[PDB]
Amino acid sequence: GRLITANPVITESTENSKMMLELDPPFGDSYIVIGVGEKKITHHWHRS
Amino acid sequence: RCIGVSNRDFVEGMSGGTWVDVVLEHGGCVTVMAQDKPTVDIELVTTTVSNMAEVRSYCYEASISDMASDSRCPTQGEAYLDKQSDTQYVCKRTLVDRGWGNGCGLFGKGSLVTCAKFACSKKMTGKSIQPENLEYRIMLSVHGSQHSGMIVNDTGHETDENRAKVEITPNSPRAEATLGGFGSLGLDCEPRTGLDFSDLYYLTMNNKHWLVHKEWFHDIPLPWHAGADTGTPHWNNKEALVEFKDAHAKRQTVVVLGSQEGAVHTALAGALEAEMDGAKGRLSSGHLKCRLKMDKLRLKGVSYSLCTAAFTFTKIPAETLHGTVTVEVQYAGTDGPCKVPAQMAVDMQTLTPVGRLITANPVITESTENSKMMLELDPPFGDSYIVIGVGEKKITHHWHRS
Amino acid sequence: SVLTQPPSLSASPGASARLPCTLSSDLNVGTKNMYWYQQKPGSAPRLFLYYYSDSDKQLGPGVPNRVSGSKETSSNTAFLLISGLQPEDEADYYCQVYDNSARVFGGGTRLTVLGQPKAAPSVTLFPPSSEELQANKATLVCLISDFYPGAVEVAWKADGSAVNAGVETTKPSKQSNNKYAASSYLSLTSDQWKSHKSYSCQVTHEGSTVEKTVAPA
Amino acid sequence: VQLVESGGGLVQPGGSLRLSCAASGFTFSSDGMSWVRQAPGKGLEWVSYISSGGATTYYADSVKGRFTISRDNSKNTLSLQMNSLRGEDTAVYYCAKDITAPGRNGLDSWGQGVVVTVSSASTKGPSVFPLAPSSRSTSESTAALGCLVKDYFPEPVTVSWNSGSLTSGVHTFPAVLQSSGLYSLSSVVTVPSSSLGTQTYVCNVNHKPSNTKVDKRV
Repeated sequence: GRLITANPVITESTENSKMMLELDPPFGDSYIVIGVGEKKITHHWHRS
Repeated sequence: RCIGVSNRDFVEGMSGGTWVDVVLEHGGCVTVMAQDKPTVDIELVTTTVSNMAEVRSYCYEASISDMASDSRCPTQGEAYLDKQSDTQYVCKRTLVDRGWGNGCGLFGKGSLVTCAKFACSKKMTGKSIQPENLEYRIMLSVHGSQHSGMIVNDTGHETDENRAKVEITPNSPRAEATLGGFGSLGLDCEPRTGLDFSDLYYLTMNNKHWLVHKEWFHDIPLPWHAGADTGTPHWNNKEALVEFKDAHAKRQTVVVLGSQEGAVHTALAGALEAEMDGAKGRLSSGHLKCRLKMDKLRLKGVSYSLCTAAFTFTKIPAETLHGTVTVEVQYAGTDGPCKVPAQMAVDMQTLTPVGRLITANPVITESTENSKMMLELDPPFGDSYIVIGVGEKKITHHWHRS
Repeated sequence: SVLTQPPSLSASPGASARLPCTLSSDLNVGTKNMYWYQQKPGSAPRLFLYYYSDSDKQLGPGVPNRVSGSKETSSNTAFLLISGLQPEDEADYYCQVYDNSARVFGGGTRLTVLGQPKAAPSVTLFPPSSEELQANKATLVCLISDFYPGAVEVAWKADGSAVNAGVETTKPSKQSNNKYAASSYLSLTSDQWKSHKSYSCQVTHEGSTVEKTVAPA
Repeated sequence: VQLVESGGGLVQPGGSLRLSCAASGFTFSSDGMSWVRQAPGKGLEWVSYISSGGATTYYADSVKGRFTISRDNSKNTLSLQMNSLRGEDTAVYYCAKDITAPGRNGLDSWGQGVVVTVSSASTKGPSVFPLAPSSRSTSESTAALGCLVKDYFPEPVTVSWNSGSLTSGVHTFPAVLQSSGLYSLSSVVTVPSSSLGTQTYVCNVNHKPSNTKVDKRV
């Protein structure tokens, strides 16, 4: 797919800040993956 | 059994002790897993009452025939018809205005009686639920050897120790299922659930069936007769479905009200539903509290060694509603019967297990050669690999649950 | 949607009584119909007042002119008003609202037309006896008698940390001298009872708290 | 206008009850109706509403899928059939006119209500335990002792003290109803401290429904 929010970044250091980003998933079935390795964040998606 | 069921309820059995309490719902299964014990699926399939004595029948659509009237002048007494005291006839007396226009000598109130023969076209029957006369039907299925073609299979369950059938009744709350080489499973259930069957009737309308409270059924304003039939039942309050209107001095019109199907079907909205066939089939309701012991339940094939030949998927790992994964494999060996090496691991070397196996102690039964066998796993949240086999010609499949 | 009412209020006759009903931010008081229901002990609720504005209202059957209503938008609060109070007006009062098939009742205000010099509650706290501890259980009883309008709040404590388990308290109850009585029960085990050095029954009434303690020693 | 409810009583978790409301004194077929609950000692809670003609029905989420409301306008009867009863459904059930007007509504008139009790236990006797002071406040030598009556099923429990000898200073309190489904009760007497070593303190508990007569050495 493609990312609308190019270069997503957190700015506040400590500790539990919030951020937002927008994506453009491909047609059909998908998974939104943020994070790396262990304790990643995954969410299945099915657009139209 | 139990795999594709939506209301699936993976309740865990306390590892080591034989104490498990289970709520058994209609249309929902329960998968009980213990330690060093075969995981078994348990479903309450049928709840039957058997003892049905007819209590009272109501008529909801009727026919009328032989309408007749008799009229009297004032000061000449009461009107009379020969059928006014007939059990099958419905009548009504009234005082009409009579005089010279009506061919009468005096101006006064004349007596008018009119009757007609009542015939019932369609009838409903409320019958008795004898309390302490229930019958629950429970099905039990065992993992490991079985493949998913056994998910829907109710034939051969006595020779197969895979699937046992059990009946629980009031006055017989205890039971024990024979699982042969798997041992035996005991269960003591009957709740006496405060669901006061002693205060409900079984209402049959026309191929439609319901469970009905007694006080409401006694106060149904429709024609009725108590028992069954032996020729010409005597109906009471026949006025409920037949009405007289607009008497004019020698004649009163009388009509039937029409079908009361929609009236009672609307009145029964929200009641406990049921069916009937085979002359004894009955309700769809659950809430069966059970407490089952698996002391005499042994594992089958613990003395088997691991299978040496190669496996192959005949179905790709498929995720269920509850995150568990079903797997089917064929085995190209003669080693059988043997133990299937199944495991999950993020490791790949060497060879740390992470998650759980639902199909505890997986085995094959057929020896030669290309047997099928299907298995279910409970992987951990995150990533993991599905590993079937040992060494070369192994099977590896990556997984991501949630 | 939550309607919030004070548990109890109290006043004397001749007073202009004010019973509030705060609407949650879900709703806006200025756009709502307000229905107040009066319920006296031993009787069913009666429709007391319908209020939308001073120009759109209607008193219940047999409800005197002294009853009125109002709103304040800043606090999202509706009010029931009683000019020239009288003993007959002593009852429980519930606000109510409609919202898309939902009829939402407030907690209910127990109005006390003051009849008595506000009485001081008399408290006593008992420990578990011996015979029941040998039966492996330990139940502490806290008894409240002879107090002013029948509304107290009891909080149970143990070694400084408020407990919220095994607690059951009676509703207030009118007894002989027209005063109120209640009782709170704390149910624990024998080991639970010995685990803590000190327990306390903490009863508050009209913002002033009485607190009695008991020790296993 | 009269709204008379019936069809309730003592039920046990699970099962079903059917409440009925007979209406008179007004044109029943022209009004919406609703059921409202009031648990013992608690506030009001709306249950379900039915329109005048019956085409539209509404239910509180705490009862959805379990309760169903019905109407019979030819007989002037309102129905509420409750299935799969839980302990939360223990309350008094009121039948009320839920009117509809041009921009005005309300529960115009209420019935006297019918009691519905959901409970699991069958019938049970109590266990009596003493409540000694063990502290002496000595405010005019006034020491208070009593007895607690724990875990009995039927509410009738008669408590005496010293077989009717002790009447001055006696206070028997209203009972609790615990989540276990049983009742507990206490009774206390205030006594001069000069009698701790002379007068034998005895509490007399009688629980007639289960044939228990327990007199404890308070």
